[PDB]
Amino acid sequence: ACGYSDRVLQLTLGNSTITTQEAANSVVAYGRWPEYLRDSEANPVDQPTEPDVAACRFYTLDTVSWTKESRGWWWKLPDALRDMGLFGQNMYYHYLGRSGYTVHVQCNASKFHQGALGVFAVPEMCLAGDSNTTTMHTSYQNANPGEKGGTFTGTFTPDNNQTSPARRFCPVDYLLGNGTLLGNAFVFPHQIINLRTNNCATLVLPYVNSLSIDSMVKHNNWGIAILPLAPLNFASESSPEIPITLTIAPMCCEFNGLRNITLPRLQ
Amino acid sequence: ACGYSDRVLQLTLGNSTITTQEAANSVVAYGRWPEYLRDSEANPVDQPTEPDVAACRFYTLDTVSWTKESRGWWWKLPDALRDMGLFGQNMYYHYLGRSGYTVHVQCNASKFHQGALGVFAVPEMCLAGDSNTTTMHTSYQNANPGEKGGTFTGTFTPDNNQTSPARRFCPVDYLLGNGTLLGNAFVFPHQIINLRTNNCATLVLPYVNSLSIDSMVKHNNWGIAILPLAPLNFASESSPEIPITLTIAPMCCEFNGLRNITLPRLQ
Amino acid sequence: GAQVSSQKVGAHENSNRAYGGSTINYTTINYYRDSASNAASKQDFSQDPSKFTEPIKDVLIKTAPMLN
Amino acid sequence: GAQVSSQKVGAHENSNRAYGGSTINYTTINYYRDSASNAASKQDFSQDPSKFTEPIKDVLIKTAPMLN
Amino acid sequence: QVQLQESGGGSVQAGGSLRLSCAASEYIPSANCMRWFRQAPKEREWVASVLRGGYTWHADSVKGRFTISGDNAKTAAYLQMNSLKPEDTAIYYCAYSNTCPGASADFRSWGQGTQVTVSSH
Amino acid sequence: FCGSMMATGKLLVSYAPPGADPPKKRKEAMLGTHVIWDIGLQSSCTMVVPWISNTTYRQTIDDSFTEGGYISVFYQTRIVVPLSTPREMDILGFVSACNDFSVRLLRDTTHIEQKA
Amino acid sequence: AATSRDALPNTEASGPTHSKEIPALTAVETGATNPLVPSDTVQTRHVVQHRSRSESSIESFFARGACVTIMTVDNPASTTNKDKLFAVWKITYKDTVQLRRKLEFFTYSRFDMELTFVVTANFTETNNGHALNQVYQIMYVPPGAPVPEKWDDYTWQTSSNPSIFYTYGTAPARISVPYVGISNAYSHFYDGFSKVPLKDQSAALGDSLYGAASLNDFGILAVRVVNDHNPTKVTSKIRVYLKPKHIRVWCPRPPRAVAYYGPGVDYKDGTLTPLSTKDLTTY
Amino acid sequence: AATSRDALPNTEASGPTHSKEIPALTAVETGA
Repeated sequence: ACGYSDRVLQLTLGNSTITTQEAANSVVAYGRWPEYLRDSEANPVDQPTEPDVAACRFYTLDTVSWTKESRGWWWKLPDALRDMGLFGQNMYYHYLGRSGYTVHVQCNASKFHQGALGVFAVPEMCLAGDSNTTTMHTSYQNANPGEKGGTFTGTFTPDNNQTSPARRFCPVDYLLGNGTLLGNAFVFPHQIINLRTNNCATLVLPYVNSLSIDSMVKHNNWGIAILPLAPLNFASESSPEIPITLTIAPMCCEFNGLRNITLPRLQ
Repeated sequence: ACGYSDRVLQLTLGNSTITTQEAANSVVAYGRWPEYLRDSEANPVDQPTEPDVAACRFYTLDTVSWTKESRGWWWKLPDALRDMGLFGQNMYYHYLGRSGYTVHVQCNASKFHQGALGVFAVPEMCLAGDSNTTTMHTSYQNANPGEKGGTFTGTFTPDNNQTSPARRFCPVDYLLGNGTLLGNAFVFPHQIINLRTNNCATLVLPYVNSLSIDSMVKHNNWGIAILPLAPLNFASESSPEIPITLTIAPMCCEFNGLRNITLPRLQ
Repeated sequence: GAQVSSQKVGAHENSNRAYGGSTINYTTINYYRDSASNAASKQDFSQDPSKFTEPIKDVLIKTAPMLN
Repeated sequence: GAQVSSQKVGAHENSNRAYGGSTINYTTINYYRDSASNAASKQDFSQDPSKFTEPIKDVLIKTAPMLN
Repeated sequence: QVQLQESGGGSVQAGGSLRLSCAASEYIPSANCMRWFRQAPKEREWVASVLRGGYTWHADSVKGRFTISGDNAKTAAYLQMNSLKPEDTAIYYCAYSNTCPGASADFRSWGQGTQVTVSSH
Repeated sequence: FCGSMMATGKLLVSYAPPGADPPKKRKEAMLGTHVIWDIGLQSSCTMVVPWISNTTYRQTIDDSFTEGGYISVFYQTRIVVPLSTPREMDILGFVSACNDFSVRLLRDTTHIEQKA
Repeated sequence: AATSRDALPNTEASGPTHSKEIPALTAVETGATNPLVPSDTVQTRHVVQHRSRSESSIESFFARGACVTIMTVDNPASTTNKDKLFAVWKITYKDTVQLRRKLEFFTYSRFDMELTFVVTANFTETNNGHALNQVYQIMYVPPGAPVPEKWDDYTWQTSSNPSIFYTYGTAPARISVPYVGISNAYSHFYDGFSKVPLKDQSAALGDSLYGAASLNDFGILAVRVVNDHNPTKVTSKIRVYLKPKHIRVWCPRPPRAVAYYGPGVDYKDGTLTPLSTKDLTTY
Repeated sequence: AATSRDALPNTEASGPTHSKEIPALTAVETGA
């Protein structure tokens, strides 16, 4: 009638707005919209801090580049947003924190390009390390890359330097980086950015954890994995490139146990 | 009956509590308790950020030392709290901000000491400069000392270096540092810490300005001036010393116009 | 305090005056104070797979075009 | 002479037509004449710690000054 | 196959100190209990046993002087030998186990060992 | 406070939930949960450490995952005495649970042993 | 109201069609699975459906008990020098593969746990000696309590630790344990660390293992032969079987596809090829 | 009537305060 469509959407949070003309609807992970902590489920006793619009807004992370050889990318939440405005601050000043998210992955091309990206939101996305001599040894620094995120790889290369181990992840793509077959990842809340169809993925994620509230600096609730299901191709070009951009907005975030600021060792 | 007293008080804000056994009641400046901005008086249209317990709590500034030669001290609000936890952060991230305060000045001695401090809260406490060659020339840096505050002086000393002027305040005590006689300061909301009677001053200050909300980084609403009405004396000692400590809590603070963080030139 | 429940009868004996037909029930009595000690009832519920199968915001109507 | 009591259910099985929900009870029957032979009921009472925490003669009102 | 490598042995005078180390060639996804053994004549002797962390057992001879640690990540163990005695002189070995806090000379393989010679005066 | 009647002072008792640098200066301590205690007729002061934790229960051993935070005491002003008064004195601390405190999973203690 | 043992939906008879309704066409980009039934793409008859999913409910899926560890004992010659005859095992399911994999289809769970212990024994060196029936002590030492040092020290008195005295040759021992997690559910996976390394601290001090937390620290089971030393050596094994009862699970995940390697999600080189060879155009 | 297995008292929401009521101050001498 008025022409409303699943393809055209507008998302507004805080002082930010995102529009899209080629969407493929949107996903509300596990059918649960983000929410604040209910009294019946509460844990810490002190009055929580709820930043609202100060933190509940869209933050755009650094843009990456998709080419024929890209294997995939990954990020951790709330890790990726650790340095984002008031959200970052509120995160570091408190011992406890909980937050939901609206993740919007953006990537446009042309009616002449082709390819498909699988955008997956994985609860507790533990990734495999790089050593065949030590397990669970990836260091805090390497486990938390922040906004730049990390990348998947097509081949497992064990770290052989036992003098000074690299202590990093070595996530193999087809293994979703955690020893499970990629073809199954679809069990996790997800969307696919197929160039001929849409130019964006929207995933609304509720706070998911075994506790009501937890330490944000120590533990990442969700993990965002983007892998090319179908490789990039353009015209008859050997080296096409198209950018991929992430914009994430925390939702219904609350924090408890205020103290002095946590100053982590990030390098 | 139960023994409740004007002398014994307990103040609780956020996650902080202050107790006192020798108070002299407390002052609510101009009889107005701090409050949030009413819709009928509102100005900026965007949803404001209200940190609540994250910022509305007691912060203790650096302690100063009172001796026989102390002339007085001064601080600016919100300037003094510019680097205090989430209050400081919320302040720098927004273009606009408003806040009330509970200022609690602390200073104990003994039944054998003597002296009296006038604690004054002055709206728009503009202080006089140090030049007889230029007016209104005190620089931003010197005008805003932060938590350390500044000091009054007993003698006006004009800055004679016209090459590189000091560009600072030269606040003369009896002139309240602004060309008015000290003896009149009592027109401003105040309390007196007289050693024989009490060991603290409590002033609850509402947000006072010609506008509903204003830039906190540019303009200080209130000024706290502490001057020794009666000088310090102990036993028959020539050099007695007692510390004075300030603890200030923002109240009903709200902020509008979020952006990237303001990084001021403070030196 | 006995709990009598019905069984879902698979293979039926040639009986309808004892077995097979007239609803076969079974008895259960809990002997311990702690619930952890109880046996599993197996009398469980199912749910619509939608939370995993159709996690989209705007409802899916199969006969219509997915993208409109 | 059976004693039927309720259990405090911690982990609930996906059941509300047998387990989990509709109050789970447990049965107890004493077999011996001597009370000493009985098992412990565990259905115990609590009390206000005051006899140890506030053994003062004149009642304590927390908001008021202790010494007046 | 599976390989354990001893290191850190040497010759010291009485009252001295040493630190023996035993690492596995590659990681072992089963062996979590490590042990130390020694010998001089024709009979083996159990020194100390250490599971993942931080339960550590010792023997009635080496206790208080010897201490075993080992990483809870890397399949390796360490032996800190203090207040060494001329009686401690022997070839020290390393052997992985399963879930065996106890000790008995009953291990399948045997690496090579490391000689510890304690001088008197 | 166990000093003389003539001694005065203000102290700051603080509790900082874990996860950051342990407070070593008043500046930091001041940011967490705290009570500024004024010494007077009412000789004692109580600071409530509110149950602020990730897990529903904490371990009864030293454990990082279930760490509890830090308690510290600092001088708000200072202790001031007149002449002819002891310049040094002692304070005594006490600990107790609140009405919302509970424990679970009975186990044997390490606080007692019988050798042989 | 739909119970696990209820019959699945019947197939409704459907005839030919020619319309704008397009069940067959979809768009997987949305992240939704097309909810089709046979009648949407072919002509179907009416079928009264009798099958049920009673055997695939979560409860029924984990209805089997499973091995977790093999604890062992040992007697030497005489004492000679040794008197440390007792086994201590750190309670963790992550020691085997079978139960572990089944517990990985999900991210979180809650369950009462039933443990059954099968104990077997045997002789070593051929001898004419005869041992008398043994009694074993299986002692649960929760995290914190003092761990046995000698086979005959104070710790074995067990004034507060639950313990099971099993007589050899009787029905295997069994006990139940409530959901004992410190969280609202047990976390099969934990994407994080126990310690935040701080900048004003040494790297060593702020270090911890990725994916490890006390969320899963349940303590240990210490087992010993109660009977005193016998002249003839007897070796004993206690197999522990765990059956998760009254279980609930959250967040589905893809099952482990390559061989397990440690208590983490890590993988070893050379075990990364789960699929075999098969041509695209061969049935 | 309070049984061992009853839930402990709930935490009531409480806001800022500025009064003569002094819960924090006490005197352990009383033995309470």
